[PDB]
Amino acid sequence: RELGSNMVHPNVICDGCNGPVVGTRYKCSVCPDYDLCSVCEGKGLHRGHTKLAFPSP
Ligand SMILES: [Zn+2]
Ligand SMILES: [Zn+2]
Repeated sequence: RELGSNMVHPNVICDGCNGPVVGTRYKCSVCPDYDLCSVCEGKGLHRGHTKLAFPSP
């Protein structure tokens, strides 16, 4: 796998773990305001809605 981005996405909070979103941001494409950090996405949270991957802010 290619070494991903590693920047903080400012003013984005992970709805999974309430942490910062560092690296890729996974924004749900169905929910109006739902995001996962790559750690929570990796854990399989919010499975059932397609998310969009934003590597960088
Ligand atoms: Zn998280
Ligand atoms: Zn959703």
